[PDB]
Amino acid sequence: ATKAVCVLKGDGPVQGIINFEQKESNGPVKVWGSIKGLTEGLHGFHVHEFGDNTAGCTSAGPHFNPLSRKHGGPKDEERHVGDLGNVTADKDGVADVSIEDSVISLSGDHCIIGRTLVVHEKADDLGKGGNEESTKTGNAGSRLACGVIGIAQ
Repeated sequence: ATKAVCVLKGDGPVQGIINFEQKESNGPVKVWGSIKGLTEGLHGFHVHEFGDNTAGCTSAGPHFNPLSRKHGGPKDEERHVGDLGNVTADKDGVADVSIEDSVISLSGDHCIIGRTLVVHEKADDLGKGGNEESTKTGNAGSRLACGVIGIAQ
């Protein structure tokens, strides 16, 4: 017998079996196996297509809406005025011409209220781009930085 090898071959920490199984006992891999996995979807799907929906679950309405299937390209041209508006413009001449011939007058509300919703693509999407960075920078929304003294009103 010898005290030099009887430490490494006798003090052998085999009790660690009970401490391995203590971590698996309730199966935390079942409660936490969900929590790690929902974190893979919110970065691999919510940042790759949109988040298990793409244009609206899979169909959005008729079979695919004009925001995935590349119907034309811009979506708001081909199936707005190109082959949609042109059918009522030439068959009736009031459906499309009532918005076009009035656009000169309606510019008084389109350039005011439509500067939030029609121009949302740069006015509200960026939260700043058309309400403080463009058309509003000089005072018309920048009433804090360009309106310190309010003299425009």
